Amino acid sequence: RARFVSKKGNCNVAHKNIREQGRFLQDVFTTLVDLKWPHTLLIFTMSFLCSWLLFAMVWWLIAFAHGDLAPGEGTNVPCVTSIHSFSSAFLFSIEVQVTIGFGGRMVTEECPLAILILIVQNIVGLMINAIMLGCIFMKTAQAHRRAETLIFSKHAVITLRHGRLCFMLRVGDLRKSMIISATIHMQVVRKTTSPEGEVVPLHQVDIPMENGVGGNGIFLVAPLIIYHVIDSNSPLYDLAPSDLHHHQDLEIIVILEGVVETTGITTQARTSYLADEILWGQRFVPIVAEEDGRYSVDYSKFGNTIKVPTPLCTARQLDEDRSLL
Amino acid sequence: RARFVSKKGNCNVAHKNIREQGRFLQDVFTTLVDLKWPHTLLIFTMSFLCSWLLFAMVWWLIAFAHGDLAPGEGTNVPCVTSIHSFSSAFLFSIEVQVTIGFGGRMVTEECPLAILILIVQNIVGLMINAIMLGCIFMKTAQAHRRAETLIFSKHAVITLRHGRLCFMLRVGDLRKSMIISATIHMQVVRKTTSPEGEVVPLHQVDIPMENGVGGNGIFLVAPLIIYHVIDSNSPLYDLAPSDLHHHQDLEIIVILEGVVETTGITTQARTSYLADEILWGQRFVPIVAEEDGRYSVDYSKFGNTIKVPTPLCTARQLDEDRSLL
Amino acid sequence: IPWRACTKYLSSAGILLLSLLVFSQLLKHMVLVAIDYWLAKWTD
Amino acid sequence: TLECLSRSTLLCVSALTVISYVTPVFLVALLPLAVVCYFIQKYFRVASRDLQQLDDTTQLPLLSHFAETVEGLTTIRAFRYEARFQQKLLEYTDSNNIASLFLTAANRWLEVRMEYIGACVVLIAAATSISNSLHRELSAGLVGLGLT
Amino acid sequence: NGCFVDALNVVPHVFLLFITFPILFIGWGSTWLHFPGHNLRWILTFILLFVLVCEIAEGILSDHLHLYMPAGMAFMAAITSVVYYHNIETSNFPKLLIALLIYWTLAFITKTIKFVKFYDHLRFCLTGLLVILYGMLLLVEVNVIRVRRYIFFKTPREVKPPEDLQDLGVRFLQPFVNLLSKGTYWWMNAFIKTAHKKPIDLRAIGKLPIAMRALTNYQRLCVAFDAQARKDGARAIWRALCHAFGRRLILSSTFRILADLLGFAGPLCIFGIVDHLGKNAYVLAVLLFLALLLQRTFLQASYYVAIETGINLRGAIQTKIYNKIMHLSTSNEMTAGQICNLVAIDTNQLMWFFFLCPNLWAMPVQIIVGVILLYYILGVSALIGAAVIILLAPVQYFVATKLSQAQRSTLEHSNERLKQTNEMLRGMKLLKLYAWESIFCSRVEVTRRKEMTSLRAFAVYTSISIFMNTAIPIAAVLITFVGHVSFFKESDLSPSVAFASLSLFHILVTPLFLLSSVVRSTVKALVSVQKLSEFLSS
Ligand SMILES: COc1ccc(Cl)cc1C(=O)NCCc1ccc(S(=O)(=O)NC(=O)NC2CCCCC2)cc1
Ligand SMILES: Nc1ncnc2c1ncn2[C@@H]1O[C@H](COP(=O)(O)OP(=O)(O)OP(O)(O)=S)[C@@H](O)[C@H]1O
Ligand SMILES: Nc1ncnc2c1ncn2[C@@H]1O[C@H](COP(=O)(O)OP(=O)(O)OP(O)(O)=S)[C@@H](O)[C@H]1O
Repeated sequence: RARFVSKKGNCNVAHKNIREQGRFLQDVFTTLVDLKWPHTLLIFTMSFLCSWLLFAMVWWLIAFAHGDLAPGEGTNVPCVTSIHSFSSAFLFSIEVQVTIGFGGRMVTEECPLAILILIVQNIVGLMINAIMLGCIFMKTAQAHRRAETLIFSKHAVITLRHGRLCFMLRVGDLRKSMIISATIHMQVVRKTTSPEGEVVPLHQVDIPMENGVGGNGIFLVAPLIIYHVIDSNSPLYDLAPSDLHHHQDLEIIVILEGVVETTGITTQARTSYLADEILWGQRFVPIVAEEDGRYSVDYSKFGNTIKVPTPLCTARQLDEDRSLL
Repeated sequence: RARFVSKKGNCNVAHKNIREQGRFLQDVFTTLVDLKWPHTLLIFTMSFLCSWLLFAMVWWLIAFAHGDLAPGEGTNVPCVTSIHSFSSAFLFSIEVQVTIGFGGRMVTEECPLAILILIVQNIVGLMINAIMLGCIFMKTAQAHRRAETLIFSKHAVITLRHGRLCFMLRVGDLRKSMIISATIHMQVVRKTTSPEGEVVPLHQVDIPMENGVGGNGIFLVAPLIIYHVIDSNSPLYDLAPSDLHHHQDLEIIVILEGVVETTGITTQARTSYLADEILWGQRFVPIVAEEDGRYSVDYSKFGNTIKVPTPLCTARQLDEDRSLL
Repeated sequence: IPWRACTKYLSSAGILLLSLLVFSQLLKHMVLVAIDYWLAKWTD
Repeated sequence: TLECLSRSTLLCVSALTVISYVTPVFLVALLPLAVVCYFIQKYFRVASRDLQQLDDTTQLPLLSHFAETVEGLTTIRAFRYEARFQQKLLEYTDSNNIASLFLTAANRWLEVRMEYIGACVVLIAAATSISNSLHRELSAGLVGLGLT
Repeated sequence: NGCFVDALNVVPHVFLLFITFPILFIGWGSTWLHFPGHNLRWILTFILLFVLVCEIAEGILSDHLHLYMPAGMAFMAAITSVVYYHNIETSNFPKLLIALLIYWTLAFITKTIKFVKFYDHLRFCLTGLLVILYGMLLLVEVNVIRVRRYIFFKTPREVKPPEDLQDLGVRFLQPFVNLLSKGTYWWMNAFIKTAHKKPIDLRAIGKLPIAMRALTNYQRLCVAFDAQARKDGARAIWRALCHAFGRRLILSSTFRILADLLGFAGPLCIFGIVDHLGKNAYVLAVLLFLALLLQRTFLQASYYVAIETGINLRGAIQTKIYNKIMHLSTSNEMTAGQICNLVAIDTNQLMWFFFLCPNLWAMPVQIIVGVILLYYILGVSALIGAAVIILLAPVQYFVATKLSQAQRSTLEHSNERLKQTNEMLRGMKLLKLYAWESIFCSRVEVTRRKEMTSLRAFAVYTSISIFMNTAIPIAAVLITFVGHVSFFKESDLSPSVAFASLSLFHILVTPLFLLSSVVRSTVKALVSVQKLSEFLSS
């Protein structure tokens, strides 16, 4: 069946019938500078060579037109001294554009048209150099390779803690760099029909992350199983253990938000758990272990699971039995 | 009548009698660099050409003054060798300023005044180049074209959900890029008179966004109708359904805040709903639909609305009837 | 489909007609090319 | 069909041998392109067979449906169920047409691409014949067979 | 200053080729928006391709790099304009159109300067053709801005790209692709590659566009039938179908005739090449390449358009005769079998006749051009040969008819055999309980021999057909070449004449077979439409 947001974190819902009238502007550069380093280097050298060849062609043309390209001694001074063929013209173009200035071929004060072509060449070169420097620096601020490494266990379990049914699901870090003020927005979607005859195709509702006195955030150093307890007030409290495996369509998504240290940007990780993904009555294997002088975390047992002799019943019927016991 | 903040999100309240004594400083550059790309390119080439022509004029003047401009052989060495007219002077200016250095016309060690004019030319050129590079890079950080695309439905509706009156209003995204930790600050303004004889011209009060156990924020993937239920404690609980359409002056504003992903800046969208804009007793059409293998969202039915046979009465009288039924 | 179905189909015919077909086809095509090959020398 | 396949394959082999004997170097240029055809073969059959059978299937319940309407005609005109049955028949004829349409589209695809290659080969053959068989070989009876 | 004007022409192509590469690399590093004049633009671009090939031929004949560089530059310029219009059709912009318009204007100016400097003194025709094509493309761009919001007032009032072929999952997108792929079927690459791996099914297949359904074709056909019956039959239904399916069929037919012309044209340039070398040939070779590819492309587009018109017609008349099945009376077993044959064989006959309709118009012009062309290459002797090949076409038909007769007889026997089998494969236990099975197998084999006897004559006729197929090509050349040189005028037969005659013989043998099947299909379709009219009007 259809999923809401994929496991990798990307969104699945495809948008249809967007007005699309406003998206008719020139946002050309930034999108090109976001590209991969090889593609971005390719387009940068492409822009540079394009401008260089354009102005080399126009300079060869103007030297041909003035007649200074026609080899002749006397009765004239070439607008650009010592210019002979297209090769020397391209050499002059690259000498004046990238601001090396060899000065073997000299532009003279006889032709103001060469003055104009130089005065536009230099400003366009400076503008393209400025954009191609700002964009590559904005690129070198890419820390996206280090982000999105956060991992959740493939399937989440439910258990019986403190006499109440509880949700257990593993999170964790994958690098030395921490994530500041990471908060959990745990939500559940379902096609719901209101008592007023209204049917919604999908209904997001907040299921709380059960921490201390309050708080929507957590602290991530070691893999910490997020601990929620479904009660009679919780929206998930009504389902059954035998109907979730095959038929029902329930997506439980978690949205872990937090700002990375070095860059300061606020990233997040979204993941879904379907009705066929989640299972019943199990327990994770303890990861942390008292090593020689530290705490050793084994990620091989991260997704491992052991059987637990826990009663299997619906949360509504379990609450009724708690009222009876 | 007068509105508080316009639909587009801009503010309507015009400020009068500002002290304005402090705003007498030179914040010149940043405001020029914020301008449109064509206007900004125009002012950049304008600054460059202005400096170039200024120093070309001063160099022609100094070459004229030393007498080196007077064509003569012997008894002197020109402060700048091979200088003839204003054209070659401007060529020398653009050769030394933008640091190409052709070297056909050579400044000599005979005149220290040319040394001084060069030593100020180069530093002023470097400073103007540095500001005109930093500013264009600060400009290329413009992601404002992608922001503020968030859309709300033109008019909001009220319905009867779970036996209580409720407020329904659509929000939504318009691009692939998400918005992190978007929170809703829903407020209402009204000219209020306290029991102590105090009359306020406008009174902002927080009307809650009804989510799970807590939380002031939401999660935006698909268009999610914000769901609030007015109770006897809510400030909006006292109005009547027949007096809102024409006479009363009630502005209900929503402020949706959130940080975009790629840039990391915290943007927001503010919108108002007047007394004549909001209507009574209706229901939105379900947007999401189970497509081939995904969820299809149709934005044509975004603002569409269907009639619902719901009772029409005031919220105070509705609560009294609930006490009676 | 493998060559086994066609192999059985043609082996039901027998060795008598298999070669009589294949070599005759080869010779017909060789004649059809050789006529034009000789016409090429005919031309000049 | 067996006779036609044999004649076609032997005529093709004969034509390749002719255009090879006419211009030797042209031979070495034609083996690349022919290998291209190999890749065009596989991708074709594994679909051309498939679509084919699909056509057959969309032909079978359609006709049968027709017959069912003819016999129990009085019952269907009595129940006033004519609308739903017309809907079903539009559905069936659409399912037939999509198959019989994709099949002709795929045949056109294979045709056009094989033809583009068959034109590339004559281009290369003529380009080699005009130079090799005239500038150096100076033999005119060759180019005729190759071009034809 | 010829080289000066040549460089002035080289400049704008460089300008466009340099502006395109950043945007092309951004685009290279699912809604199709079409603009007015898209098909016209692609047609004009292909004509530009042809004229640039001609300019390259001129530059080769002249040689001086700077004297033929403009053609090689305009080649890449037109290719990059194609890439630009692809990038604009995939994502619309009001600015890339202006970027193309500027280049069009500059190229027009340069060509005008060339024309003036030539008038003050082969090049003339090519320059004029380029001028005209660039001007028409400029007019197309002006139409686009007049229709778009490029420079027009605030908003463009855009078209809201068509949801007919771009809405909820559809896989067969023929009407909604680039007019080059509408010819070369490039959109099938993805389908066929995915099909190689995953087995196709109706869930993996698309859904038919709104342009071709039961409802659409039924609507057009019933509108034509209404407009024809309000003015009041077999001729009526015929003219109704004709006026209802209209432009598509004649479009296919004219594609077909143009392809036939170019196909008759190929061998003549072969002849010219053969002449030139024995006594201006590279140009003829590249022209042959171009003409081959274009002729075959047009032939294939013709086939497809005809097939699609036929499929439309089948769907239409099928749903129509089903609509008639609702209102018929109960007084009218045999009628049920006749109805289901009216859908299983009569409708297929109608549709296959509509397949072969444009071939019936394009065959006569093909044989006429063939005979007149071969006459001017071989003289009077050609006529004699032109008879022999033509004489195979009626004979073929006769042969075909015999086949049909034989078929009928055979079918009869076959049916009876099946009956004598259906018993044995049902009384299986009864049969084997007393081993009377061999006694019935003897009877079954008795039927089989009669069936075998019919098959001999059928296969004899098949053999005669296959024999004539490759005998008439040999006999034509035999009785023509022997009857030309050693009979009539002893004229020296250059290799060009003989090989052009050979090519034309094959190019004429291929269509000849199809005329017989076309005649049979046409008469059978006429009978089937008379039957459909008799039924549909009871
Ligand atoms: C044998 O070619 C020709 C050569 C020359 C000429 Cl002047 C005409 C034809 C010719 O054939 N006349 C056009 C009409 C026609 C009929 C069949 C074919 S087809 O290619 O054999 N078949 C398909 O495309 N699709 C079939 C169509 C039937 C449903 C199943 C898919 C192609 C075209
Ligand atoms: N040892 C590990 N170290 C780091 N990341 C891991 C490790 N094992 C799994 N992961 C990732 O974190 C997620 C945890 O899921 P698992 O516990 O591995 O269950 P799983 O069924 O084995 O999933 P797999 O290994 O991808 S088939 C997986 O999606 C992995 O991509
Ligand atoms: N299909 C759509 N896609 C994207 N944005 C839309 C779409 N329709 C409307 N919007 C915008 O989001 C807001 C939603 O209001 P609507 O549902 O369109 O009510 P409305 O009375 O039709 O307002 P309009 O269309 O501007 S006259 C509008 O202000 C539009 O600017």
